[PDB]
Amino acid sequence: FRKMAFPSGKVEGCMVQVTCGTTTLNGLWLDDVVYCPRHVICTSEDMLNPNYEDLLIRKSNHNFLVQAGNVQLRVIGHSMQNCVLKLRVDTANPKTPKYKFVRIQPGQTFSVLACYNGSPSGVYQCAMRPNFTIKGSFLNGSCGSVGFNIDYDCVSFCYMHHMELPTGVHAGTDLEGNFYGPFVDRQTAQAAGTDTTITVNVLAWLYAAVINGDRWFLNRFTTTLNDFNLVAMKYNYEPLTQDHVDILGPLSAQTGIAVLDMCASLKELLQNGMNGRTILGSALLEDEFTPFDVVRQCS
Amino acid sequence: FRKMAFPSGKVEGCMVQVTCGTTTLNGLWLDDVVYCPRHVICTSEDMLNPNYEDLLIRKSNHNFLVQAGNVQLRVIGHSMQNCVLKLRVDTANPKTPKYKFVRIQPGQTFSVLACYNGSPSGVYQCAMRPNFTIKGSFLNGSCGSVGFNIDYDCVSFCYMHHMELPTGVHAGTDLEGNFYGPFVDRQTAQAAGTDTTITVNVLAWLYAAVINGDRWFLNRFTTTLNDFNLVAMKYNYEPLTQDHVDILGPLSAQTGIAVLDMCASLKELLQNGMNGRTILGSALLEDEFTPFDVVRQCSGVV
Ligand SMILES: CC(C)(C)[C@H](NC(=O)C(F)(F)F)C(=O)N1C[C@H]2[C@@H]([C@H]1C(=O)N[C@H](C=N)C[C@@H]1CCNC1=O)C2(C)C
Ligand SMILES: CC(C)(C)[C@H](NC(=O)C(F)(F)F)C(=O)N1C[C@H]2[C@@H]([C@H]1C(=O)N[C@H](C=N)C[C@@H]1CCNC1=O)C2(C)C
Repeated sequence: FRKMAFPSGKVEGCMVQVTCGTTTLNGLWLDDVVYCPRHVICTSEDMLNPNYEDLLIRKSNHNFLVQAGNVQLRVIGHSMQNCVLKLRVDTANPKTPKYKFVRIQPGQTFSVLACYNGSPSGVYQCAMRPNFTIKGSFLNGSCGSVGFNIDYDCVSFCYMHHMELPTGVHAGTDLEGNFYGPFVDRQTAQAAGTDTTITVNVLAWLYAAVINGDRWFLNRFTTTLNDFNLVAMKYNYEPLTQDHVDILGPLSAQTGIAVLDMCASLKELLQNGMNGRTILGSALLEDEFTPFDVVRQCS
Repeated sequence: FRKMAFPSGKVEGCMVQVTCGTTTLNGLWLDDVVYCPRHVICTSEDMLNPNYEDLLIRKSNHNFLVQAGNVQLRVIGHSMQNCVLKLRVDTANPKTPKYKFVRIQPGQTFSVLACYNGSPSGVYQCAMRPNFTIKGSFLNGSCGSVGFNIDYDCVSFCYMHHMELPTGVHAGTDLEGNFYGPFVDRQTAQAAGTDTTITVNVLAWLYAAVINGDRWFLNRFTTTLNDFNLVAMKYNYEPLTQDHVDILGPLSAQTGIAVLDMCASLKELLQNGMNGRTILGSALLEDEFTPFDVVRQCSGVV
């Protein structure tokens, strides 16, 4: 049972390089617009305390160098939408897929295509954490890499990468330029809210463990939804709603384990610990598989 | 530190579907040849005990339905090479990347593009285990999905998927049709052998830890390679080869920790355990990152 990303090719054909001065990062080229993080306009010194509207008014179209592979795209217009810059170019991208911009909910997952200098580097799956950070793998020059999901050849872009917090987690925006979380695109010490664990995802993953034949954590105890939620809150787990119970329906029907029965197992896991044992090869309870991710891989 | 697959676009453009009878699986379309598992020619009853040479004699070019999407590619020739079928088609794939076929060693990792009906579905990173299985995610119809690495726009194909063993792990061939491990493409009682831990990759993981400042496990001991190999096997760890010592060269140089010093550090971990501390925030020693994977992730390769 593996974390599985979507095939990245439809996104690869959209990645370009954007340079302003000596600051270079990635952009997303859809039709005749390139989307990229607005801090491309900052000198490394500007990033310490930027006034973006002031910085942007001092730029012309010619200050932006957009490279698609070896070919330069002429910038014929620019505007800022929140923390994203939209560069109108003189060429429409022939590989533009059917796409949508979506803002995802905490606990949902997406694939990241990490890129450097407009060139794709690697692909992996992330979840939007409850504190609105992601546990990614990004280095210098990765900004403008995007997160996405793919549904019947439609790419739903949900994340553009902007920054790494001192704890090593990552923060970014939707494609309208609005940050996930209480962060700002300024080079200054920033911390996230205390994180919490995505309960419905842990349950989905326990169902995956049972499907794959691992049942040592199961029990005969029972719990009500409210009593489970009291324990979840005590252990910094997110509340489980009735909608989550409904969403876990198919996995519950497939394994014959009632949702509240799996909740009772999780409650004892939180209260007893894992006694050094593992589940699906993991020494910790995994919360980055949604119920959808689990069904898509088991079914 | 996380499992990063290669971008899959160059491989997606090569995936087709191959049907013989009612059996559909995936094929790899490079230039004017489609490569696929030979059991596409079997009926469900055939797979229980197939004679591939005679079953292939009873097939002709016009028995093979090869489709890119729903577009049929006319088959103009067929041959069998080990457990792969090679179907010559009348159209050269314009999306063919620069490519090589390679046979990998246990411990080496690769990206898998899981496909169904010729349509790519997902991508993930896999390590070839010492017992010649991969811990993959493959459902019905996944056969012919491929594994690959990339280096500077050259795709090295190393795996084609054929089967699932009862423990849930997966087995297949190189692109010349030779199985990894003792497996055969027959629906017969087969089982994965006992597995071992990939020592060279654990060591790479230890170097990755050191690079990030997590180095409590660096001890004052060293060892010889032969002494280490003999002890590691008592802990179900693979012995190191000379090639393993050399592939750890770059990480040894970057950290200044000699390979045999790191072997001595790992030996102490095996002999005394962790003692309730973690490495890279884990109580388990990870063995599915190669030394190249560590450098690839810590650098910005393409
Ligand atoms: C870690 C760094 C301290 C230097 C800083 N972080 C914080 O200032 C914080 F603490 F507020 F997060 C930070 O990320 N940036 C500083 C400057 C941009 C951003 C930045 O360099 N983005 C990179 C885009 N190519 C991706 C980074 C590089 C390392 N890994 C990544 O993911 C902006 C906020 C404008
Ligand atoms: C698990 C199955 C019992 C049915 C059987 N296994 C064993 O007979 C073993 F136990 F010996 F391995 C087995 O896999 N096959 C039987 C028959 C081919 C192969 C097969 O169906 N391949 C599928 C290709 N599309 C991929 C499979 C589907 C499930 N998950 C996968 O990956 C061949 C060996 C010729």
